[PDB]
Amino acid sequence: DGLDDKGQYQELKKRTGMSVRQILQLKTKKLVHRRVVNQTRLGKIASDSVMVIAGNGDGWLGLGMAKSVEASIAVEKATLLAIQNMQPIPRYENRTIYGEVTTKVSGTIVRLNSRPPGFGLRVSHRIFEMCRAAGIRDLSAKFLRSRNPMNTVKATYQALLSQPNPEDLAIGRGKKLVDVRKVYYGGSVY
Amino acid sequence: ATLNQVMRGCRKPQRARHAVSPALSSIKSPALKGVCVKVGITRPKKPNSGERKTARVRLSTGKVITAYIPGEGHNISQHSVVLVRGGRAQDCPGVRYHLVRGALDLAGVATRMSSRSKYGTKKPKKAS
Amino acid sequence: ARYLANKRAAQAPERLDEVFTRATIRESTAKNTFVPLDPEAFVKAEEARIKHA
Amino acid sequence: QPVLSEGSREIIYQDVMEKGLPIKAVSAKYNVDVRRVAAVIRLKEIEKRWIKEYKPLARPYARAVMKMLPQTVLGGPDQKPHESINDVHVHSYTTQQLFVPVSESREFTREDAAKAFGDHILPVDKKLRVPELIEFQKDLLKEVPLQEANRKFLNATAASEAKIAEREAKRRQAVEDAITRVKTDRFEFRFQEFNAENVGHDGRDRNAVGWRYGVPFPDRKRSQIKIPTKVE
Amino acid sequence: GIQQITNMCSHLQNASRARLGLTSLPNTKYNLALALALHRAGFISSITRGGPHPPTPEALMTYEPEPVTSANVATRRLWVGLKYWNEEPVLKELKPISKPSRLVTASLEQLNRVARGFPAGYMKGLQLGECLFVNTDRGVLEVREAVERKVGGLVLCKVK
Amino acid sequence: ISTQAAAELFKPVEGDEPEDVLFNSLYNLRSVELNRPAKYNALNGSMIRKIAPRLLEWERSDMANVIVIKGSGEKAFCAGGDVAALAKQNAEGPEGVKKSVDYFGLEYKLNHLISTYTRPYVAFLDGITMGGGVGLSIHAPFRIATERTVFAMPETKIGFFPDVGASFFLPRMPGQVGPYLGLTSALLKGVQVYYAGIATHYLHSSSLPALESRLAELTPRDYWTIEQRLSVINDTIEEFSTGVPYDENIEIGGKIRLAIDRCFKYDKIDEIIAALKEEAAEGAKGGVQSWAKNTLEELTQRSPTSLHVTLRQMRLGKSWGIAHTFKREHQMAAKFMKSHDFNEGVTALLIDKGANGPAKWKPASLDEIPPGANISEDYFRNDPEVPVLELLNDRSYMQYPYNKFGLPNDYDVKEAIEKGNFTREKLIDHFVETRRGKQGVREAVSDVLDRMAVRSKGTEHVQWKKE
Amino acid sequence: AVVNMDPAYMAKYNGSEQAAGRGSGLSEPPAYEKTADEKPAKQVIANPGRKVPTPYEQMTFAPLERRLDIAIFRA
Amino acid sequence: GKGRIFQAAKVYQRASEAAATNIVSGLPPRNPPLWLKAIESIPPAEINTR
RNA sequence: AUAGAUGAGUUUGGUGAUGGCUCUGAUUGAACACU
RNA sequence: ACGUCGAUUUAUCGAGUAAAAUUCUGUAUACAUAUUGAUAAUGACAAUAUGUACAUUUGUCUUGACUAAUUACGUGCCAGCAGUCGCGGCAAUACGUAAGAGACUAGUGUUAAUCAUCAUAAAUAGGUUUAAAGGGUACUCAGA
Ligand SMILES: [K+]
Ligand SMILES: [K+]
Ligand SMILES: [K+]
Ligand SMILES: [K+]
Ligand SMILES: [Mg+2]
Ligand SMILES: [Mg+2]
Ligand SMILES: [Mg+2]
Ligand SMILES: [Mg+2]
Ligand SMILES: [Mg+2]
Ligand SMILES: [Mg+2]
Ligand SMILES: [Mg+2]
Ligand SMILES: [Mg+2]
Ligand SMILES: [Mg+2]
Ligand SMILES: [Mg+2]
Repeated sequence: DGLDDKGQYQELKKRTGMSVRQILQLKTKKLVHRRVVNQTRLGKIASDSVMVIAGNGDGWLGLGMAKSVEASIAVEKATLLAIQNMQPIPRYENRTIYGEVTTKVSGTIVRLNSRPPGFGLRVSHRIFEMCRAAGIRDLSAKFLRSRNPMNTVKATYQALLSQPNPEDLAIGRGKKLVDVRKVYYGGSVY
Repeated sequence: ATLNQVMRGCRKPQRARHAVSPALSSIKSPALKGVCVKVGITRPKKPNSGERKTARVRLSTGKVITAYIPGEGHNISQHSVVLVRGGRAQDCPGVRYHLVRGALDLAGVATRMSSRSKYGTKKPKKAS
Repeated sequence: ARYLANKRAAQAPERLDEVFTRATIRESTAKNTFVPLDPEAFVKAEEARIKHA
Repeated sequence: QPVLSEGSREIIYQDVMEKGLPIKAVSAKYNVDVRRVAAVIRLKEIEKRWIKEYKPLARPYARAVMKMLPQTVLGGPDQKPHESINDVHVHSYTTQQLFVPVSESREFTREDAAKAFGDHILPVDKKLRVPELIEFQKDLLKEVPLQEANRKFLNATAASEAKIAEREAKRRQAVEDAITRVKTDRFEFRFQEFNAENVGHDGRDRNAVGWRYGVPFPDRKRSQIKIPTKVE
Repeated sequence: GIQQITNMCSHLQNASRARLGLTSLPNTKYNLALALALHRAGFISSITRGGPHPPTPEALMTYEPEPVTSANVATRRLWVGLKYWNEEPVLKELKPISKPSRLVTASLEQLNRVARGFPAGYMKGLQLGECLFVNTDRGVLEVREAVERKVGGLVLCKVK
Repeated sequence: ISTQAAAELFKPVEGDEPEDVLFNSLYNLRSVELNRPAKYNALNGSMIRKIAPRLLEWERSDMANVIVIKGSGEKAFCAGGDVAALAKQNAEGPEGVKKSVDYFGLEYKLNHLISTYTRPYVAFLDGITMGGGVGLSIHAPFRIATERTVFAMPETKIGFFPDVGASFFLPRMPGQVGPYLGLTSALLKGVQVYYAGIATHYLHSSSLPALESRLAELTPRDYWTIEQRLSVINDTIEEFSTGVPYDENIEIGGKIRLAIDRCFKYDKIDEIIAALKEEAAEGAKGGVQSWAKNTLEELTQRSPTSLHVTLRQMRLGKSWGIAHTFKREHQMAAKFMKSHDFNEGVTALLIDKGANGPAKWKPASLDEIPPGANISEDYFRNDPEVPVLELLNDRSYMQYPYNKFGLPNDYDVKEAIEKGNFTREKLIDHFVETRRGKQGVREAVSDVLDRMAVRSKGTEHVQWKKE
Repeated sequence: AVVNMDPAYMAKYNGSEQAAGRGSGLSEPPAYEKTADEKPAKQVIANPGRKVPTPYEQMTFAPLERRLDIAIFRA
Repeated sequence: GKGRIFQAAKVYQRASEAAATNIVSGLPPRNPPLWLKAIESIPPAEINTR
């Protein structure tokens, strides 16, 4: 429908297998933007390294990283590279993560906590974009050791994929893991 | 440090950080009055260039410090009672104080229209 | 009242559903903590004396 | 949301006052919150006063505004319920994410969930404003005749209002027993009695009577409310 | 003493980190009480005291150990069967709280708060999957088993 | 029955050892190990009161997906109940007789629960399995035999009868093998239990620990039907099969199998023995003179009352339901405690273990019983003083719901020939590929055709013999 | 915030079915399998309308609704 | 820690979760890979356990 | 009292760390300047 | 007021519902009356209630990034700005004017100080191979 005449989403249209009008309905955001430099025999070569998160808003999130000499070509690479790396992120009652998670990425330790409903997204700016794009509504996060713009995103995205699965923990111990909130109200209250 | 090492008092206070305006930070004062001892010019540091109007002031406490004269043009000279406030000229070493322009003897910029409160200038009083 | 209630809970029977769904631990391992003196200690000391000699 | 019709307000008033039915039964009958049924009666009582005192009602403003809002006429034409009469408050203790490990074959009931959140918490079966509906539904599961279950509901609710009215009666009667009204030439002095020893274990107690000695004036503090907090 | 519980906590971590099917522990009353508690929670598979060599795997629980007298007490050893599910150990972390340098004790008012994800004292709230073990007058119980019995006591370790 | 109703129903009585049974719970597995090797894991009241609550409890959980029952020692799995103790109680007045009657209540109550269990139930027959041990196995959909397995029901030798579920499992068995195993009290060892049909699979004794570790991994979905769950386990049990022996041949097959169908088809013991005498007599076309003569010696050394009574329930057992079977067996076994044969046989062959001579049955021989006499009638008349057994549930069925995981028997080969036109060798391959290569299908199917099939239209068609 | 609970569910069930399975509840097949069979699965036991998100974000300015000057404008 | 992380023993778990929901909310999930139902009831065996 | 735990700018050709400084929040028995 | 002003593409975009104007209210407050602080009696001074009446100012900081908000002109490493990084060397969104915009408001900024930021003296709760930091050694009293 004349939306994508640049040919950028064509290849992505095959991998993901969905209309171009749907690719534009995703929540994309450029979190990090570094200005790296490489010394060569012909002088410095300065590149832009950009990380972009793509999220559906209801439990899907993807992280993409790319770089180029032009800041515009780098954002398009990560955008397409982030929409094809989307993964289903489990979330308790479609509003928060399961329990607490702690991930370390080369000196950057991130700690995510699940909070009750109505708590809100009392997190940093980079964690706010990811949670807001994945569908998370109540969470608390703290950076313990370092606050690298890049490793903080890699750790956060890695923590959402390392949530403790309550059903696997149950079969491992041979005991139920009854969620009290679901029995109290006779059903999940999203 | 083990628990026994903390009983004997191993957690001592961190070393103090020098204040921006020691003459004021010491006695918990927001400002101090002083008599100018010399009104000259200071040269900025490596990157900057120009001439900063500075005044060697002797505070009421007794210490002699180097204040900065903000604004364009001043009317203070030897033996002038001026008020001193905290601050610093980032490109001038030793200049760690400022002078209020609406002070006792120092007069505010007369042709100032922007941020008059910072330079002690009354309203032009045109339509008044 | 607060005392009897607390003392009653600290000496209450285990839940039935938790007694029928727990693997068996042999009593020879979970209750035989006492270590009595070797009944054959005297006979062994006499036999060890001959071997050492 | 819809608003009770001008006539519907009369149906509720004529039911609680004339027929003397309990507010709980009227609430469950028309699916109107007990707090709204009590407010409609208060507002209607004021109308009777105005009409009794020959005061001009704002009929032109009432008719014109009622045509801009959706309405729900009660009685015969009951297309939908007015609102939800079984709304329970989300207690902060019950908002926590708890996965309690229990045996594989346990019958975890709402009672067990309340104790997991806290030892003093009650299940949702006791936080309802009309807890008689549960008992009414338990009779239908046994296939008890319908109108017979309605009879028990009325007696249950009607009996519950008596207990409430009896409690507040003894309370108000005990509050006036502590007041000694001594009439004088000008005023009537009201001497209230109280146990002066109920000042906690260290003198600090919220319900203590007196002006606390060791406090300065907070009038210079930010956000110091100086407005009447309660118009009683 | 409590030093045995710390050595036991770290050993079970190293054993699960190495993906070992069996593991040995010094035979002591203190160690056995914590082992039984872990078993009652489903974290380990078996408990059996034997010699320096593990019993037959096929008949582990059927293995009838010999009486523990003073002639072989020095060689006895507790053998616990570790548990692994879904490419992950069931006993990943066994962070201790009470160390020889300080024995941390908790009250019933604090255990009630910690059992619902809220810090109290020198402890931190429990999250999904985490488990806390307290040594009380009624044996080494779980923090939630000690809340129903209305008792507090020494905090031993925290299992994730 | 709820948890409390079960806890107060199976309360430990005095004399109950605490570690009679050893229960274990793995990821998806729940095991039940009979820990009494000193007595060959002989079932008793103390051991039954511990299994019933667990089974009822595991039935309420969606976590337990595979139940396993096994023995402790390396020799026996469950070597019959404690019938010796019942003999003493029977000689302590009427009240002392009702103690044994209540024991059979616990046993039948448990064996009925196993038969109508709503979860996959496996049984490792790694060792001798007799009496009570047969009640925990035959009703399961999976019965694994091994090199050490030894199946037999030596209850007609003690004056008793096939106790539990044998009146439901043996009658609806291919051919007259049921009545043979019951009356004669034959002894099947090893793979012979797998060929006869008692066992469903056949593994080695050493590959059982590896099978359990695998069964614990299987995690079925909550929406899978009971059929799928059994299919997943069946395929897993067949992965550990190391192959049946190469030289061991089908014991009850060919001539012997045919002879059983020609001498155990009547409803009277007199006719049965009469037929065997013909086979025993040299010159008979059967060619089983050795087996026939040996069988007669075994039939003339058992209580004649049990024979008449046993054979009576084999013909009626084919018309009862599994639930109605246990109830009748309760009243049936209750009248045996009062009889003289049981009290005599048990005291003579178990308590005295061969001392004082052989058991003296009240009727010395079958010929003594005149033809017109019917001693099998009294044992099938429920009396009022014995309340009817109250089973733990209300489930029942006339035919086994899932009993097709064993080798294909005559019933499977027959229908397969009517729905199609398979040939001699083409029909064998049909079962092999349909069975996914189960060990022993080629030999079992071939045996069935050799007995109950002919060369109707030359090589292409194959039809049955009985027209 | 509040939660609506019908007395019909309270009378029949006591909340045990919500813990069946492994604690979270009895799992159901995926969406790409249900309609594949012409027959739908049995209804899940729960209160009516018990999976709708609650809009806590819109209550940011709720305290202002309590003032006397705002309440007059909202009436 | 030089070696790469092999998640081959979880392909079914990972692949099944990716097919439970569709990226485009409000639509039914597309058909899963043809192997998802083939190994549905054949989980891997426990490895790396001495 | 069960909602209460948050970051940002700045060292390098560049990356990742270590580590200070400053900013963002609240406040004063305050002072000064413009009002 | 089918007027005025500001820009500028000379016809577009704003000032602008803003103003004027019209219709109402009577808030602080003023005045008046009554009650009240107190009763045996004593009121220095004021509060409260009711009635009538009145529509009265803007100011300040910011505008390169941190940090919400723009152009034009002048100056030309000069004059000056600056909490941190920094800006100014003849076509400066950073200095000085003008206008616009962002924001607080009878207050607004600045200076000084305290808490938090800072797990930045870490009891809860740190660290010491190569980055601040393992004592030259281990026998050993006290002490853990
Ligand atoms: K740092
Ligand atoms: K500098
Ligand atoms: K065995
Ligand atoms: K050294
Ligand atoms: Mg301006
Ligand atoms: Mg370098
Ligand atoms: Mg007034
Ligand atoms: Mg900006
Ligand atoms: Mg300025
Ligand atoms: Mg720099
Ligand atoms: Mg400027
Ligand atoms: Mg004010
Ligand atoms: Mg030295
Ligand atoms: Mg040195």
